[PDB]
Parts: sequence; structure tokens; C-alpha cells
Amino acid sequence: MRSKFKDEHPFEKRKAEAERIRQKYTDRIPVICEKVEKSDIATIDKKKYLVPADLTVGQFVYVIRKRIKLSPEKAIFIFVQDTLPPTAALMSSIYELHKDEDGFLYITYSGE
Repeated sequence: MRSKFKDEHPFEKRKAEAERIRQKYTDRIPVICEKVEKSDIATIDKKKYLVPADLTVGQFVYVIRKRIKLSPEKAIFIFVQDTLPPTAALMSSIYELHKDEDGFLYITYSGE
């Protein structure tokens, strides 16, 4: 359940960056998207995202699908603090509830 972005970078710098990003893009959600350790899915090329707050969770799944070029028949599940968020929910609603103390919103994506 550990995050590599969390372990590689100190909390203070992470926190400072998130505040820096929140100030510059007040309409966007800073997102860290990582793969769950033991899933067969591929690994995302780009870890960190500026996500529009009006985007739904399901819309963000779609961006994850097309960033890994996941075959359309394949399945993919997104986890926010080891929960499956509803696709119809706004990422702004997910962010206010599940933002990390550093200010980032941490997702893990799997395949089962």
C-alpha cells in the first residue's frame, strides 16, 4: 500500500509543490497516479497529473485507459485510499474528501 512518489520525495517539498500547483491552477486537481504492485496491467509513463476539477472519476479512468493504451475490452479499477470511488462523482468531490496531507490526491490503478 506504499507509494513510491511518497517515499522518494520528502513530505515538506511534496507539500510545498502541491500548494504551488494549487495556487497557479486554482481550477485543477494535482494527482499522483501509480500502479498497484501486483497487477498484470502495464505501468503508466507519467506519474503526476493536472486534472480538471469538473472531470468525473470515470472520465479520469478513460484518460488512464488511453495513456497506457489499454485495450478497450480490458478492465481497470481505480483506488483512492484503497476504496473504489464512484465514476459519476466529480474529482473535486473526491479531492476535498481524500486529499493527502501534502495536498496531492493519490490514486492507484489495478486490473482486478
